Amino acid sequence: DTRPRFLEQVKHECHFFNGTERVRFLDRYFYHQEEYVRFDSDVGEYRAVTELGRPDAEYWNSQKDLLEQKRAAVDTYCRHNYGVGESFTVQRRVYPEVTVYPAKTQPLQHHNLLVCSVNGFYPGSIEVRWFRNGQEEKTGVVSTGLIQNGDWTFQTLVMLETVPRSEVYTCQVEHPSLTSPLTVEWRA
Amino acid sequence: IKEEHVIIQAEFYLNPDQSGEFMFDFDGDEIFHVDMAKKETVWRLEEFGRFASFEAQGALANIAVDKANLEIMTKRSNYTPITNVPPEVTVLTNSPVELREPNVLICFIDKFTPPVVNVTWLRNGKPVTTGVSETVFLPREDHLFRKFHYLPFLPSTEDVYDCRVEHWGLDEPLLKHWEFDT
Amino acid sequence: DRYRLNYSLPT
Ligand SMILES: *[C@@H]1O[C@H](CO)[C@@H](O)[C@H](O)[C@H]1NC(C)=O
Ligand SMILES: *[C@@H]1O[C@H](CO)[C@@H](O)[C@H](O)[C@H]1NC(C)=O
Repeated sequence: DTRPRFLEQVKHECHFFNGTERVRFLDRYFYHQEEYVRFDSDVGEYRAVTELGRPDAEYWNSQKDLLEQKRAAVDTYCRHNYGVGESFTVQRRVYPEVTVYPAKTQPLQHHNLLVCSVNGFYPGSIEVRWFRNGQEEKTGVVSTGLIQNGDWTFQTLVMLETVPRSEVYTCQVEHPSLTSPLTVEWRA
Repeated sequence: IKEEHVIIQAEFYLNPDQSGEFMFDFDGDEIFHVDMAKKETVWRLEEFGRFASFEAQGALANIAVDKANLEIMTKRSNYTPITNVPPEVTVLTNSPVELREPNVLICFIDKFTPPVVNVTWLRNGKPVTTGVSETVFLPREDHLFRKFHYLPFLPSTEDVYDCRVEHWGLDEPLLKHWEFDT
Repeated sequence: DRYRLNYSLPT
């Protein structure tokens, strides 16, 4: 079915800084990917973003009860909803699972691939580092970057090109759920 | 750590499919959506619905307004349609693979629009629907979409798996392959 | 507690 499609999107956005001390509410309206009109609480009224949005900006801005509702959204909507879910969103902290293992596909000569798999953590901010018998490894380090699993957990895979011999490699993970670096050592 | 947090109430309506969506998004993860057909709030994690509540009726009214607004935006644009943007597909597991230890294949479908996609899991070329699940379309800051499909499975060197993705923006159906060694 | 909805405005 190759019928032409037409998509409308609306994003009501609440941006928070330092908890609920600073809040920005945005009321954004889209035709396909094109944002055409926007209410920014820092501006105080609707403003067209493209030519397609001139009618809406004028029409909604001429309704005082409408602007007065959107101008209180930072309190009645953003700050309220932040408090509703704060305990299981802002304060959600799940430990990373750190596993170290040689890659099941060893693709290069002389060097082998060592994998530090970090799984199931939340929130997404994480720092993964490789050490070789006490020396930080910045060469031969490959990482997937942060991967969102879509279920409120994240994972990342950080691979090291090792010189396989006897030597001790440490994966060190730092994450907001931890009060100390998490280290896993691999001796070949 | 993270000084900024964003809660997004994201909505869309798509013609002529008459498909709508309403969901809450925190820092890129879904808190809940409203099932259009069932008029029910569906929490992404069931625990969320034990701590918070939401009246689905208001969300459905929003969707109807978005439908009305859409028909006006469509005429206003002289019936300009959406450009198909094909997805990029990645297949991975939720944890490191181990023989006969339950795992989950994740099919990550990213950066696409319109929000309509046909996904099918294949085990050895045969479709598999046992225990599959999926998310709604998640919003992106380029205002494309993202989607996850999941397949619980028992890893073995015997089996190979594919995520078959069909989208209007693609030329051939997209097949992302996964084996034990991937 | 209850989540609040923000209204999508009809044009
Ligand atoms: C953050 O908010 C707290 C509590 O309102 C306040 O005491 C503090 O000064 C704020 N800090 C910054 C950097 O805004
Ligand atoms: C999706 O594709 C399958 C074949 O893999 C087909 O049986 C099914 O009808 C399709 N559904 C839609 C909505 O395209």
